[PDB]
Amino acid sequence: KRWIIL
Amino acid sequence: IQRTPKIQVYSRHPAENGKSNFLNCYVSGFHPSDIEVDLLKNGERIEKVEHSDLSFSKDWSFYLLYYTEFTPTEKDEYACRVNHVTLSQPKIVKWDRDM
Amino acid sequence: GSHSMRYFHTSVSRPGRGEPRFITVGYVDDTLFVRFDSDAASPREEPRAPWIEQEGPEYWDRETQICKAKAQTDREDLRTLLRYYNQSEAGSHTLQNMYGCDVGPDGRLLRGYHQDAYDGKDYIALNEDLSSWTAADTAAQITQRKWEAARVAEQLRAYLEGECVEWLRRYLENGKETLQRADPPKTHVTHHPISDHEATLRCWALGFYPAEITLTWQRDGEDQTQDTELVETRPAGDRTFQKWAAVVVPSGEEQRYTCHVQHEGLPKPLTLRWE
Repeated sequence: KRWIIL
Repeated sequence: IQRTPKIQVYSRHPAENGKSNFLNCYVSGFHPSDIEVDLLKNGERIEKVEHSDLSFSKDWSFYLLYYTEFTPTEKDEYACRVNHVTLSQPKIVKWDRDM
Repeated sequence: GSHSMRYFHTSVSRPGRGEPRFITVGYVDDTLFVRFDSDAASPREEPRAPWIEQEGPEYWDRETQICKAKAQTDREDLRTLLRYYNQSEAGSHTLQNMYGCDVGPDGRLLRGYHQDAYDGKDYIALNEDLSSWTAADTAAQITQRKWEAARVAEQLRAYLEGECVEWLRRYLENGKETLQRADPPKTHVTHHPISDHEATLRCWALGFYPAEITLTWQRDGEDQTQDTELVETRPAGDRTFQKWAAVVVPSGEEQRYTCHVQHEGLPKPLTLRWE
């Protein structure tokens, strides 16, 4: 699963 | 920065005349990403060519794999034609079954 | 042994042609498992390995949303880097992103990764403590100030230490058959006569996994690094890798040369001679 910036 | 691609044209499995195989052209360590790659049969651009998804190494240099299903024969000659911005003219790498 | 998860991202602006091209891939060890291309008609994150296909719709829905989201941030970021470097709109530029985690045999996090490159050079990288940044220039230092204020490092540290490692261990388990298993290289030595007086010896390692391997030629137990043609490890096209090492030798002196092969799949290092 990926990370996404805020 | 700009780097010139390294080129390898090989077969997935050992060359067997008259047996179905895969012709691979591995282009690596180049920058920028824009590159033109062609497979050639007897000097003719191979028509059904697939490629890997764009990826890069630790040094941000890109690598791609262009492949096609081909049946090696003794007479037929195969090569890979790569065009990059770091190249004054499209580089051609002939296929050697021993490499 | 140790395993790794990596996500690779590349955005390239296309002045005149249109909006920037976005391509991303996911790797578990040396196994590609996901991909996204903005060139698609109705782009979605798609499975490139069998064990990732198990995941449900909400997974592929969330992933595709993230990939689309990243592409848009890359547009915003590309424009920003133009103003930072006072570059022209006429020129095409590349933005490259990688983040991942490495785990040990115990499934514990060794280190976490997050790096960005602009036009092929390092821009800003997250340090190993997951609480500091390394900036390449004054432009990256401008970004460093913003990201510190926005706590991006704390964002990443939470993900790297947690959700990264968990899901990696899940993927590792789900595809344990292929992922954990290491394929030893099929090895042989070939002979290629250059002239009447000289011949070429090529040492082959075929169909091995992962890519990590070592091929060396030795002359009378002595190392021949200077006079060894060592090609880069290449993908066979079926998630396996190929590599060869070649030496030129005088005719009749093949017995002097030995090829040494060290791979993970092998119980012990191999020593080969032309037969």
